[PDB]
Amino acid sequence: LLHAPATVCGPKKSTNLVKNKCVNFNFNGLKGTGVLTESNKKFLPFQQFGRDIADTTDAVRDPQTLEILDITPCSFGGVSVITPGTNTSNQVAVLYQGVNCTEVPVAIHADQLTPTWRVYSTGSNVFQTRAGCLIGAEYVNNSYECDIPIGAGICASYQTSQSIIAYTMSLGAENSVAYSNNSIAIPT
Amino acid sequence: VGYLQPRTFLLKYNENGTITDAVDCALDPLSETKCTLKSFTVEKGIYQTS
Amino acid sequence: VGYLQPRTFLLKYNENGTITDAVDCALDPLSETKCTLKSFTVEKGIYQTS
Amino acid sequence: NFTISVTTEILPVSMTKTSVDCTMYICGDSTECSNLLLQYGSFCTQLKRALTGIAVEQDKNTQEVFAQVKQIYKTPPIKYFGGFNFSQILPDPSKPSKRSPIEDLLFNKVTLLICAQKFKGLTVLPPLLTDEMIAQYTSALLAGTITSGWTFGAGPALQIPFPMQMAYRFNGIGVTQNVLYENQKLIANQFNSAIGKIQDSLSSTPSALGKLQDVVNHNAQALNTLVKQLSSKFGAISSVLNDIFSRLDPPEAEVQIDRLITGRLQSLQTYVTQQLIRAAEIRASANLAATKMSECVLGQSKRVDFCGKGYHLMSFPQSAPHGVVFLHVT
Amino acid sequence: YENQKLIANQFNSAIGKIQDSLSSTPSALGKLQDVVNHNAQALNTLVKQLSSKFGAISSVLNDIFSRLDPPEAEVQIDRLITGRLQSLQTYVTQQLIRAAEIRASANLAATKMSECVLGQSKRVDFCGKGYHLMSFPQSAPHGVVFLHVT
Ligand SMILES: *[C@@H]1O[C@H](CO)[C@@H](O[C@@H]2O[C@H](CO)[C@@H](O)[C@H](O)[C@H]2NC(C)=O)[C@H](O)[C@H]1NC(C)=O
Ligand SMILES: *[C@@H]1O[C@H](CO)[C@@H](O[C@@H]2O[C@H](CO)[C@@H](O)[C@H](O)[C@H]2NC(C)=O)[C@H](O)[C@H]1NC(C)=O
Ligand SMILES: *[C@@H]1O[C@H](CO)[C@@H](O)[C@H](O)[C@H]1NC(C)=O
Ligand SMILES: *[C@@H]1O[C@H](CO)[C@@H](O)[C@H](O)[C@H]1NC(C)=O
Ligand SMILES: *[C@@H]1O[C@H](CO)[C@@H](O)[C@H](O)[C@H]1NC(C)=O
Ligand SMILES: *[C@@H]1O[C@H](CO)[C@@H](O)[C@H](O)[C@H]1NC(C)=O
Repeated sequence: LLHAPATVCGPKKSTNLVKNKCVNFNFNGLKGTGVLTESNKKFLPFQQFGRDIADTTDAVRDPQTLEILDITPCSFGGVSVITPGTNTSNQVAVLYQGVNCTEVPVAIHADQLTPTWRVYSTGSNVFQTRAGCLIGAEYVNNSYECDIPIGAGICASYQTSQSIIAYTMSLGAENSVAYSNNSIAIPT
Repeated sequence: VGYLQPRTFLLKYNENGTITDAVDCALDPLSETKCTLKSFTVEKGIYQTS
Repeated sequence: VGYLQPRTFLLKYNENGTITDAVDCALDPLSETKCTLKSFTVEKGIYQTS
Repeated sequence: NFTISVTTEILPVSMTKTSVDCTMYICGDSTECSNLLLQYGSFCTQLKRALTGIAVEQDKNTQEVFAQVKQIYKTPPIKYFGGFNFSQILPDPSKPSKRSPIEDLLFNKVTLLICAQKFKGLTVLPPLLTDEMIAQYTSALLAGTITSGWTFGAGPALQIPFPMQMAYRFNGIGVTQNVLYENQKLIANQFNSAIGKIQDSLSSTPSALGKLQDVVNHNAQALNTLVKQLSSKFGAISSVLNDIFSRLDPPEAEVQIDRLITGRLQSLQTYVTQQLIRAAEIRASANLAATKMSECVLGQSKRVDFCGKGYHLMSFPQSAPHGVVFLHVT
Repeated sequence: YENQKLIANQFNSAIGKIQDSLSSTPSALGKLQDVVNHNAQALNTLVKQLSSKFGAISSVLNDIFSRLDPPEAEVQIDRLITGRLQSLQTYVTQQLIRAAEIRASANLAATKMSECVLGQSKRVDFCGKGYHLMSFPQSAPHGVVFLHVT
């Protein structure tokens, strides 16, 4: 089986080529799912199928031309729901962990993002934090005590026509002891 | 004339054994959080989702 | 003219995919340590080869 | 005659959080394996629940150690504390990041393509308290133990001069007050010179911070072993799931892939059950640091060989990556 | 001795408000509640895992032999036994982890029974927030509850 470039091969048919778009590929019998960018590694003439540490192919040679591509998986990350109690309100905020939302706020297409509640991308204004932007909350800047943690020192709450907000953590009220060199306070 | 589709539904039973309330996972993130905690009330907090 | 033997080697590849260095495994005990630790610069200490 | 010495001790407080994806590890880039894994039961939910419980406790250890003061204090604009030089431990406003002089050495000694090889759903979550507010908690313990003394750990904070607080630390050892006031000159010079000797001691070698480096080294090499378990075949004819389905029929792949799934699920159960061991040692060391930061710095300890090697006077905490560093004066 | 009446009345009023605090909300006893919910949930996942197929034809033991012949039922039933045997080793391991967590807290309660109750502990912020005075142990389901006077 496949260790070298093939020469026999069965029937099938050839169908164009696209780049920087999540498609399904069957390049010579290797199936998968990912995007095909442009690579710069120089293959030896007797080496075609590149590999890595995890024994997964990530560099292939287009059988028809001599272009060298790379295989990387499509986007994927976690989803969290920021909510108050059931008997308080019903609005939420979906947190997209570990993604830079410059392409996921587009969201709506012919069955792209797997969750079905992708309508929030056209809803409330997004706000980017260090752990991935959350959709469904607005960023006030005055300080409050932390009620629900999110990450990287951002804590949300339920401010009371009322919607949930996200702010910056406040460690406590600032105090300053009037230090001197002749001052003693004794409790009474 | 409606039309049915394959879905996951959480159903609540009473003492006699009659369905009194139901919810689905794939409609609302609030509904998904209800549908993943096995309850119709969820306490104020962050919850992991699929 | 030389004769080959069934052995085990450890090969290091550069960024161009070319074998620039290799180490034997049954030459001297330092080669056995490098063979069993899958490295080249072993630190000071006692080790536990085969 | 007497000498005043400054010794350090280094403790871990927390490790790195980790999140593992049920299916991109086992049946990644495939959809037919997602149906086969569903009938195995609840292994996947137990992994997520255990790892979420470990990741919550990482933010409880940090809040237990550093966040035991309610009001954030601040030092006065003047910095003449009776003849001692505290500029090495108090923060410098001239820096863009409000961090102290010694704390700058601790960051460069410890070093944290780390995510391009982690396409298999292995993700490190960020901590809740970032390195800025951690550096503000440990700049409020030093602003109360200098001005107020030990009284802010038991209610109201009461101001006291530092040249007089030191006369109460000697009185709790056994020597009277007059050993300090009659010798205030040379005692001050021993304290400043001992702090300056700490600065060269940290930069002499990189083997001093080995207790914190092994926290991140044990975790980083635990993931690299996990990403090379995919190369193991476990008795199957291949290590990639898109070759089993493309070369043989469905009635035969049900036993070929079942050998791969039950092996990759075993390799993930060994990984989590080693994190519970490591989390039970950090918590056994976070509770040791929380004991010292509640007893050694918020008061004077009478336990022999607990705070410092000798008779103890006070302590000064410093913030380190994934740990805390004390400066026990003796 | 110069303020015996004020001291006695202030301690008397302090014990009045402790009844409401333990009954104000359900999160006061969350530490002991987490002990009993952890064990009850661990038992439930063990029993519910009996109905999983583990890649076999069915999760019922008798119907395999009643329909499928004995020449090759061994490989069909080994897929079910190994899954159930792995589920017990997961359960018995997690009890060993949890027993070390209780033992690190059954020795902290065995310690706090000695300095706080039978004397004054001079370790600051150990038997209460402030200067410690005394303590009173009170029993609880699968635990102990202290009443520090500070
Ligand atoms: C007690 O010990 C101190 C510490 O060495 C002595 O202070 C030193 O004294 C010598 C000469 O008196 C000076 O050259 C040093 O510079 C001093 N040290 C420092 C850090 O300033 C002190 O003299 C000793 N006292 C007695 C009575 O012997
Ligand atoms: C305490 O000691 C430090 C030692 O560094 C002093 O910092 C020095 O201050 C002088 C004059 O202000 C400068 O010329 C030096 O360059 C400083 N040292 C360094 C390393 O920059 C500090 O001023 C002293 N503070 C007090 C109140 O005495
Ligand atoms: C549910 O209960 C209280 C009073 O019934 C209500 O005011 C509040 O919105 C809720 N409390 C929570 C979610 O903690
Ligand atoms: C997200 O991507 C945009 C463009 O792709 C870039 O300008 C921005 O800096 C990125 N976000 C972060 C936090 O780097
Ligand atoms: C907070 O936001 C408001 C509205 O954008 C703005 O007017 C104000 O200056 C901001 N304050 C700070 C401290 O950023
Ligand atoms: C106290 O401090 C002031 C200003 O900081 C100074 O003028 C005065 O001399 C000091 N007195 C003593 C006894 O240190």
